[PDB]
Amino acid sequence: MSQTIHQWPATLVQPVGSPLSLECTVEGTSNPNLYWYRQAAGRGPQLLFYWGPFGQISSEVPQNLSASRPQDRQFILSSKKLLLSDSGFYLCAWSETGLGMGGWQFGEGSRLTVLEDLKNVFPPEVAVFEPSEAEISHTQKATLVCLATGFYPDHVELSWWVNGKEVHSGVCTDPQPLKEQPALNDSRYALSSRLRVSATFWQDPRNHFRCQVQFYGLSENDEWTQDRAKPVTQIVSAEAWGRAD
Amino acid sequence: MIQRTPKIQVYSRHPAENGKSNFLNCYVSGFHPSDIEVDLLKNGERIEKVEHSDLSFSKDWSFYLLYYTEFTPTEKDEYACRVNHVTLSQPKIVKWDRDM
Amino acid sequence: GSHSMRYFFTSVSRPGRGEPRFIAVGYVDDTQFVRFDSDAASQRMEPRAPWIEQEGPEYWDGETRKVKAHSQTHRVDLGTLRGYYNQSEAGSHTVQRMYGCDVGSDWRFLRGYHQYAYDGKDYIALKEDLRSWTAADMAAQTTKHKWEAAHVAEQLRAYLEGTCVEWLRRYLENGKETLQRTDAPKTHMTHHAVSDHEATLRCWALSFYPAEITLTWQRDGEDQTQDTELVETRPAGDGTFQKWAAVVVPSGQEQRYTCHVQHEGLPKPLTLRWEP
Amino acid sequence: ELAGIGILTV
Amino acid sequence: KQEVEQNSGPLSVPEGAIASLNCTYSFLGSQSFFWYRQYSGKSPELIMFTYREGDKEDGRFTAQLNKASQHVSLLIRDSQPSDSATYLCAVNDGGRLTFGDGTTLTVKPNIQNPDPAVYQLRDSKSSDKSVCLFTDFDSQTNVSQSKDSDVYITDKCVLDMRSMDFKSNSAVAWSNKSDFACANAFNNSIIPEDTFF
Repeated sequence: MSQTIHQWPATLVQPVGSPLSLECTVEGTSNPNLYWYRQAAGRGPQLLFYWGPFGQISSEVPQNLSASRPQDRQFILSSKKLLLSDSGFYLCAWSETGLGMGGWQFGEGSRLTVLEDLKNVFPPEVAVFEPSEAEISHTQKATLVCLATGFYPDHVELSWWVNGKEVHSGVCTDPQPLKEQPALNDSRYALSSRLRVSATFWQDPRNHFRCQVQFYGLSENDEWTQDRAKPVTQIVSAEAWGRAD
Repeated sequence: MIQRTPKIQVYSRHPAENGKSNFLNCYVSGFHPSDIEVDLLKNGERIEKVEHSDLSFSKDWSFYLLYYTEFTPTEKDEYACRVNHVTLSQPKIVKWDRDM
Repeated sequence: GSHSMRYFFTSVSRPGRGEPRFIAVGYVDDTQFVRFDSDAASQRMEPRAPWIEQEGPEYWDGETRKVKAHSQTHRVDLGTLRGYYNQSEAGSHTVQRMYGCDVGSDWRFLRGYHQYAYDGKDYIALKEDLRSWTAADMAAQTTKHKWEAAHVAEQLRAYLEGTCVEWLRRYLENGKETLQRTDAPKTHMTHHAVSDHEATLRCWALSFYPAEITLTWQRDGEDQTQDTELVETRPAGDGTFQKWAAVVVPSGQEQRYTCHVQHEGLPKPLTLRWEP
Repeated sequence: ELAGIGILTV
Repeated sequence: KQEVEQNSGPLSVPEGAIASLNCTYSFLGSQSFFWYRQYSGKSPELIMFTYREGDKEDGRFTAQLNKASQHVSLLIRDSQPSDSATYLCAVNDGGRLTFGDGTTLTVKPNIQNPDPAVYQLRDSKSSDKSVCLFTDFDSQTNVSQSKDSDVYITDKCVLDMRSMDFKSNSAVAWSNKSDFACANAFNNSIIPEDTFF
């Protein structure tokens, strides 16, 4: 009825040399086996630590990482000083005590991006484009397009809100962002999504459309030298209202 | 709970030949719990550096261990095995006999 | 002939010193091939026979992880069982587990086992059908219900009938020089009086392998198990086994008795008889 | 080869 | 790595077809096996596990184990666009799971009645960009990048208006340069309508 596992934080962007602290919590079982895996793009999760209920079982030795289990159902992954190499998707998992088939489920994962130079960080500019009358007339549907551009690092969570409530029907968001300048190693990124509704629903000025983009950036206290306001974690959005023909 | 008193045999790995190397054994079996004191004595003197097998047990869950040390038998030295266990009121000494 | 693979696990709680002592040992027939001791510096599954050292580091790593996982499960069990038997945190308690395979002369599966004991008594065992559980008492019922909800037997059915035999076959092949050998018993017979008109004739069987062996005396046809007190078969320490039988009799005549030995390593059963 | 499945707490 | 091998894909399967995913492991002592599904940006989610030879079905999913050849398969019946993802094979090699790198599966939606077209959208704000939208095309139409670094063009993605029981493909292209026009925005179209006053 309720075996659960959650990790936090979901996403982190930090500079080289900073400390790390990821947390993992479980619920609905006692004395479980806990595991920390890290996954690199294009690859399968790779084991870091395997802890039984009373201590570490794996003899595995990550270079700049350490694990701890300050409570039966609480598991922690730390680092005193992060290396660029440490960028990855950190996943926590659990299995029933012993060696059986119970469990074997992952938490939601913690995406870590370690940066060399923070001046490369930029939040996304967001813009929504309203349907064309030609579409409305050829078909009887209206497609809005939201464009999140100029962001770095390469992760954002786009979201569409119609009249205060988040929507999912008729929504299609690019799975991965595109590099605005492919040749550059530090290129900024872009992402787009479409929201399709009937011409009738668009043509109603009562309807409010909003494209919302959560961005993960620097923390308030990160070292900064640039002239522009620090690019911390923030939501950037753009809006549009229905138009009568 | 069940406690089981040990059986004991003290003997040599090979036929004892006066002046030829060998191993003095003491096999304790059929006991529980596993905590047990076994000593190999030479003229009633605790023989140091005695090694033993890895704890194991049989169908009835009773344990067995083999204690052994190298030695060289003679016509005047006396060898024995001293065993103590919670099931015994007193430590038990079984003397080594060239035969048996 | 038949062969088997067995694993034995013992965990003893030492409330006051620290974690429980855990010792695991693996056997193929009467030969120990691996061990693990929670108190050893090693902290690895270690080999105890030359033919297992041929397995690569992947195998060892895997066996080490599993054995430690076994250890920690036994740790949780020790805490659960006190609760079940409403016992205090003061005393020392023991948990033992054993499972393994039996294959015939054709190396096909004959039977599997998985048993568990608490403080020296049966707690729960998997029956011959590899599907039912024999729970000794009420506490063990709680355990059998949870093991039934998780289909532990079905998992053990896969391991005991498949994996355990597959690896038993693999080991018998890799260690053929040791496991498939057969050491015939070397025998001799001593004799010396204990008093006038009294003398104990003693028969010996040494350096034999496997351990299964029969050492019986005969004046003529026994008809029933004779009163000759035979010593329990014991390990030489070098991988072989030994056993002796003795009889006291009238000094004068001594050709009245004949020691008989039967072992797999001997085609014809031996019949010794001498009067020193 | 140790059992890698069917081993659970009592 | 080489302990657990899976083709990488992308493997295309038409909607409604059976998708078959294969995995080969090298660790002889592997006693249980698992399949996970992992969507872009998400953590993997358990699909099934198995510890015995043969097949094991759970809904549309069927896992197959053959220890002799150390092969594990996964069949997905009645494939849908929503099962587009990376499928990870994992072997339990002693108290833990070791993973393959996965095979990426792409299920192309079956577009009933397509009407490809390129439309130009303006923004509700004053932006230096203009966007072109190629939509309603058959799922056999592949969209490619522009031969111009100034323009950007997304890959095709599928949206489902659950209310009309209608699926639909799209591709967006944009550029802040005046030149850029929707008539020349794309490459290898399929005779769509290009509207204009």
